Amino acid sequence: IENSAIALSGIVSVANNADNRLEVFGVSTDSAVWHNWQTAPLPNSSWAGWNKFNGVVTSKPAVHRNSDGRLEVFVRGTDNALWHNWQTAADTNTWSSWQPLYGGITSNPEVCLNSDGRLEVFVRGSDNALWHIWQTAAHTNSWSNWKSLGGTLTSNPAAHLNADGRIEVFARGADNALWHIWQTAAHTDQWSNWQSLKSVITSDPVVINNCDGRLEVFARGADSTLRHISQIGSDSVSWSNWQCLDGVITSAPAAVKNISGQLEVFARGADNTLWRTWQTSHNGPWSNWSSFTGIIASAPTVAKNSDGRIEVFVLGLDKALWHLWQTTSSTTSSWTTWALIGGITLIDASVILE
Amino acid sequence: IENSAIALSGIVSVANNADNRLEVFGVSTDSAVWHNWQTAPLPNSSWAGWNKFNGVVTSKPAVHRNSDGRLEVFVRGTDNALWHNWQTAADTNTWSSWQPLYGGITSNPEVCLNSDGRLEVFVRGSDNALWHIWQTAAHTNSWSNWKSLGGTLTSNPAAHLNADGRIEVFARGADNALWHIWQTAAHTDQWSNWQSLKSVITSDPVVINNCDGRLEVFARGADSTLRHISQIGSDSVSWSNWQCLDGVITSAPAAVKNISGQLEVFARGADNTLWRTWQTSHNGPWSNWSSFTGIIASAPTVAKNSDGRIEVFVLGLDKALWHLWQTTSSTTSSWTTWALIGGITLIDASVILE
Amino acid sequence: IENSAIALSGIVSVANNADNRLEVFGVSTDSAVWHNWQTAPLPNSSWAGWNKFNGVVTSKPAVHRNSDGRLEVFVRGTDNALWHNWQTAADTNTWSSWQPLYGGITSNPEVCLNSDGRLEVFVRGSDNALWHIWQTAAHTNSWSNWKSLGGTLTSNPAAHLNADGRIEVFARGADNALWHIWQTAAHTDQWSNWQSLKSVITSDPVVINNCDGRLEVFARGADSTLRHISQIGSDSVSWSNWQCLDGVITSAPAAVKNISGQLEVFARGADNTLWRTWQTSHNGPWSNWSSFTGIIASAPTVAKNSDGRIEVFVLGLDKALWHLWQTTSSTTSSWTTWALIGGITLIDASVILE
Amino acid sequence: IENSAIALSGIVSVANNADNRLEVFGVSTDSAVWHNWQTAPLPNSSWAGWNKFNGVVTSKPAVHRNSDGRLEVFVRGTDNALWHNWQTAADTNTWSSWQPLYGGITSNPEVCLNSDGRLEVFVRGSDNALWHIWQTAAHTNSWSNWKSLGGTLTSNPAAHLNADGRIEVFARGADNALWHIWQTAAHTDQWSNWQSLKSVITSDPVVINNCDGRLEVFARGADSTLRHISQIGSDSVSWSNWQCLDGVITSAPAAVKNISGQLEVFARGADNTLWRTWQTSHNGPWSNWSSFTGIIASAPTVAKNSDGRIEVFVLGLDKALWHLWQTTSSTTSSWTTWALIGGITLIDASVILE
Ligand SMILES: C[C@@H]1O[C@H](O)[C@@H](O)[C@H](O)[C@@H]1O
Ligand SMILES: C[C@@H]1O[C@H](O)[C@@H](O)[C@H](O)[C@@H]1O
Ligand SMILES: C[C@@H]1O[C@H](O)[C@@H](O)[C@H](O)[C@@H]1O
Ligand SMILES: C[C@@H]1O[C@H](O)[C@@H](O)[C@H](O)[C@@H]1O
Ligand SMILES: C[C@@H]1O[C@H](O)[C@@H](O)[C@H](O)[C@@H]1O
Ligand SMILES: C[C@@H]1O[C@H](O)[C@@H](O)[C@H](O)[C@@H]1O
Ligand SMILES: C[C@@H]1O[C@H](O)[C@@H](O)[C@H](O)[C@@H]1O
Ligand SMILES: C[C@@H]1O[C@H](O)[C@@H](O)[C@H](O)[C@@H]1O
Ligand SMILES: C[C@@H]1O[C@H](O)[C@@H](O)[C@H](O)[C@@H]1O
Ligand SMILES: C[C@@H]1O[C@H](O)[C@@H](O)[C@H](O)[C@@H]1O
Ligand SMILES: C[C@@H]1O[C@H](O)[C@@H](O)[C@H](O)[C@@H]1O
Ligand SMILES: C[C@@H]1O[C@H](O)[C@@H](O)[C@H](O)[C@@H]1O
Repeated sequence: IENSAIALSGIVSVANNADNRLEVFGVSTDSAVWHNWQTAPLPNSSWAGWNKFNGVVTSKPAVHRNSDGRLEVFVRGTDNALWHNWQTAADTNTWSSWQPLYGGITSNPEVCLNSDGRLEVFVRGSDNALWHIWQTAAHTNSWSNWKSLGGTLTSNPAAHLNADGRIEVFARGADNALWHIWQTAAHTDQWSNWQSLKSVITSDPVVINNCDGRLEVFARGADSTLRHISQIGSDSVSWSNWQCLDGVITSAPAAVKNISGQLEVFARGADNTLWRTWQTSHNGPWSNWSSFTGIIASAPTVAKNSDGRIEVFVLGLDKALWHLWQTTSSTTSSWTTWALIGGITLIDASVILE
Repeated sequence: IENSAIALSGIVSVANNADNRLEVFGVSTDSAVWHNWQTAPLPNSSWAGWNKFNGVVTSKPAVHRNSDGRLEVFVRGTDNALWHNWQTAADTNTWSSWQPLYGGITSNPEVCLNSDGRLEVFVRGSDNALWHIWQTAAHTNSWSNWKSLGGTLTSNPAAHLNADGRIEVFARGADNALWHIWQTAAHTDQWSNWQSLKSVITSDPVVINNCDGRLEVFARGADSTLRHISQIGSDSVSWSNWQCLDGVITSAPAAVKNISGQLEVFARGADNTLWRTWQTSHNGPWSNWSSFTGIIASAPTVAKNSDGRIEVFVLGLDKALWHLWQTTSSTTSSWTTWALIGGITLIDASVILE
Repeated sequence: IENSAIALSGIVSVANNADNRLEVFGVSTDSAVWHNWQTAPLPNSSWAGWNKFNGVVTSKPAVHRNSDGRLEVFVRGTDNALWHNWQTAADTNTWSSWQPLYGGITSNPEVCLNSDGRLEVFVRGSDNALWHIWQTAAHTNSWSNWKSLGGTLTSNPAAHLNADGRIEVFARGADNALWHIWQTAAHTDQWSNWQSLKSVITSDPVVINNCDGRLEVFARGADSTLRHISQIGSDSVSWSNWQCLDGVITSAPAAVKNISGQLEVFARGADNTLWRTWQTSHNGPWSNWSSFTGIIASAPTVAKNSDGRIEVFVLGLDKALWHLWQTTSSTTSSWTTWALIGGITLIDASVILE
Repeated sequence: IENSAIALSGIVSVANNADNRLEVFGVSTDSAVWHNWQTAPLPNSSWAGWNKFNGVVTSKPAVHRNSDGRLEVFVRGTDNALWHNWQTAADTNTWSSWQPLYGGITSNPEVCLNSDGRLEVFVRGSDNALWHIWQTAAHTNSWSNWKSLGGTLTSNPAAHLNADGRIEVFARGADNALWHIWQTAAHTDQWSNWQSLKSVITSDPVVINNCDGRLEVFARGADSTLRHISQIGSDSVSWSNWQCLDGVITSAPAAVKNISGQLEVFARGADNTLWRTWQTSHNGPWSNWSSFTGIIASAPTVAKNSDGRIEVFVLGLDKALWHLWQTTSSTTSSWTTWALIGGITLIDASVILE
């Protein structure tokens, strides 16, 4: 592969409502965001049906739950600015409609919830730097001015909280390596300088926390295999060496922590089916990749239900949304086969970065 | 000690608001519930001042955050029934005032949030059985009728979610041993039979989840030392043997999981000071107890701030509330000395069980 | 129990030959040491038959393999001095007969192999202090003079190597607590002062190393339950708190590390049957005790065969030696039932310490 | 690199004597084996001086300690047959001189000690299959006839015991992948079929056991980085996926388990200096490679001293043997700088496999 490739992304963004019902957000052929939700917080639930938000959008939507349980969606508009819309009350299907946050956006938006309850949004700006904007009070439609964190980005940003409440942001840099920058005090506008984690990545970075607190980062490497790196101390400075796992993947990875505390990674494999690998013991070795039947046309998007069961969403060859899930709350559970969440077809609205 | 002793309890109940500010609830000499909160979600924050809820109460208050971020407090009233009051909006100091849930209550109330967003309350009833009542919709003032789970209780109940979303309830039985009962499917009114975990306990049980998912239970034993037992499988049936730790304790324990994923336990020690022990490695051996300066007159109540720092509340010999906290987000952090949260004096309103 | 009780000991000492065949040493009704060995290094092997060493002895024999593979046995003689005899070549049943090491001995002897290949023997002397004597060259019948390490002993000593090659010795002191003393440099006559590990023990201490390097010590406590303590650092100074396991035991424990690296403990239980407990995960919680059919009249002595399978020796009610073993090299293996190693009856020749 | 490359090997074979003194074996410019030993079992000991064994050899020597403590060396002779010579007594510098074992050898010999005390030798034969021969009684100069295990080898074989006593042998196959074959019962001539572990390796395999029992295998991969794979069950069939570590290495790796039970790997790095990586926690992530000053001309050979301290041997640019070691028995110890073990120069006598 080209060292500047960005692997295929997931086709929807997912969130858990305040009652843990899953709700998915995607872009249809009308260039509008449509959403659909479980009617009860279990993977075998029926889904409500696809519902449209009026308005044309020009990026993949990002969704996050506010600290008062209301979902809020962020998306680039036809004016290349940032727009958002929110549930007006937790677990209710009444939304505010799109409202402006301005700026000039050249990536998909990324959203993170600070540990003091304030949402914060990260984007690549018109100068290819990292910019951000935040709620000035928890779960309130009152936002800061736009501010730059500098750098040069060549991927979408990925943000995650450290165990001590400090946001850390990861992104590919101008040298195609993974860089990162972090708050030096929790939920405060005081940030480090940019630092390189060195390698070469060919996907957006994917970040998860392990049970020990520590962040782990997953990405596709230059040889098209999964690689990963982890924090080895109590700060954002001390990291392991990179490790790669054998097996060519053809999409971004998606990572999840199962209810036994072990990590699992899902990715589209070299044969265009869904592949899965899991840690066999704590911090442990990784299993050989296992394959699920069925050709898929996007990266997976992963979520967990109220009972811990993992559920995976993909685009099918018919350009509709399919999903499968674990049959039991159990690391060795069998899985269902792909089922259709029918009613619309989806397009990949991800911002083209070059 | 007597095998039917119940060790001294904590003097306040604490919760984190939606923005993670700590808020404490206690009973003053007027037999009313008073509360106080941090003005910002950090341990060195100033506190707002003690504010009264009108109404006379006859138990320790229990508090839990709803899935929409609103705090809700439960307490026994002068009529021996259950009463509750709630924040009318997340992170706001406007409350509903006490509203009735009826029933007949002979213990302190215990509250648990189901993984489908519904609060559920557990109490000992007038027949000494375990009774419960629940929200019929997530974060809504719409409640079920009272229902019995049977048994015979001689302690307050303690409830916790398993990793798969099933509530499990622990309580001392008529033989002074620890018993438990559990949902057999997550957030459903389908329950097991009562089963004994065998020993003899002389405090209320204290339950926490470890990073591996598994529940761990802590209690004082018949020889006045801390003992503990843990789940060793993926279900509620398979448990370890009990282990005891040397050192006489003179209150209920309080347990917390620090931001490195290790467990710590706090208790009033044999010299009436606060003692602390921590796991030195994963699942590991426990440290010798360490002592903090200062005589204390209750069990500790423990909480974590937005930046991970642990904070401990106790009754002082002056009958006021004192607290101390970690200076840094770090397992080996030093601690502050006791500081006063002045303005009222507190009484122990715990229901007397015999 | 009395705080100065010493629990019942094992009836034989066992060693692995250079080819890993098990060989057992015990004292018969003629007050002579007799031995018997496997004919091949597997638990289902036939045994050779009981063979006598000429000479009357007055303690339990201790056996250790030299660094050149020759077994060597140590025992107190009718003159209260230390005697030894050795295989004249590895894996051969030709022995030297008893030869004198003099001194005055008031405990059973304890033997440890230094990491420079020299045997070293620890005993309580006529002044109740700890004394020792060592080979001055590896696997050579050339010994030092007797030297005192001081202290006051009220149990037999137990010695074990730390991971860095320093011998550490454990023994009950005059206050019935567990004390210890250690080499400050590996395989050198340079020793620490005595230090207390505090509790009260009612058996000889039993010491094993875990996979992490660290020593763990097991003993019966004042309430007749198993207790244990472990090193938590890289030196001999830093230890955990003591923990107890529920369940009354009526003999010394015996500990072994199974081939998955987890610890298992065997002891005679409160019903006079053999009980077993194992660590369920690394450093983990301990299982409930499991019982084997059959009344036993000594503590267990445990060993491992060439294929990893655990084998347990006990005195039966007929005063003969019985054993059972794992059917497969596997932590969850089933076990055989007791089988007789017939031909002599055994007596407990342990030195009476008070 | 070429997929059929075999990376540069270590220049000496090392063993611990019965008293744990290190002794090294290498080939000098006269094509004879010379050896040198520590005079005391500590890394700062003086060495005795280089001593010659008479006889011309045509492979790297392999050395193993017998179960009676006597070292024994194996080497290919001028007739392409296998020869051996042994210490006539443990810890003594009197040797038997070279004695014939016949056969026809096309690799370096590899030696393994069965858990019943019998040495067993593995070689590639004249038909490129794996052949072996064994002692028919423990630590005795009585050997079996040569027997074939089949296969097709394109590297030297590497043998290691599983925790249950079964020998397992690893070697590169005709497809440049790593293959293996194993005893199906401990120390018995009953073997599995050959099975592939799949990848492509460009060094001999290096095998070590972890504390959990399980084997781990390290090799250089097709992209010249270190890769590794581990057993994930209790048998020889169940393995993890392969993982690679970033960093180009230019020699075979050498692995050792330090006294805290963690693995460390040493290799010549891309800048021709010695590099080291270690596991930061159990099973854990690996550290970034650290470099030692000094250009080296072979792979490292690693050993541990009687006090646990790691010591590393390499060929220097002057064609002599150099070594360095840890200053303390401690995972975070500093290291010495290279010191010369002077008196002869060494050649790489490894059999050229293509
Ligand atoms: C998402 C928003 O939808 C509106 O209808 C458009 O007019 C805005 O430019 C923006 O794209
Ligand atoms: C997000 C920011 O919006 C502003 O309007 C621009 O001037 C910046 O370059 C950046 O794109
Ligand atoms: C993953 C899905 O598998 C199914 O069999 C197909 O019918 C869909 O188009 C989709 O590709
Ligand atoms: C908490 C409630 O306060 C009210 O004022 C009382 O009248 C009720 O009985 C109840 O105790
Ligand atoms: C909580 C329950 O309230 C009801 O009114 C009573 O009849 C029950 O015994 C129980 O006390
Ligand atoms: C824990 C507290 O320590 C302080 O020194 C005392 O003044 C208080 O009364 C309280 O007992
Ligand atoms: C073990 C030794 O056996 C000999 O026969 C005795 O004469 C010695 O005193 C000693 O007891
Ligand atoms: C083992 C030692 O033997 C010597 O002969 C005695 O004088 C000492 O007290 C001690 O008993
Ligand atoms: C442990 C053994 O169990 C057997 O059944 C008995 O016959 C023996 O006497 C011995 O007590
Ligand atoms: C190692 C042996 O040395 C002897 O001197 C030679 O004659 C043999 O062929 C063999 O090489
Ligand atoms: C080691 C074996 O030696 C024998 O003499 C040969 O016939 C075989 O091919 C093999 O090389
Ligand atoms: C590793 C060694 O480092 C030293 O500085 C050099 O003098 C030697 O030749 C050798 O290369």
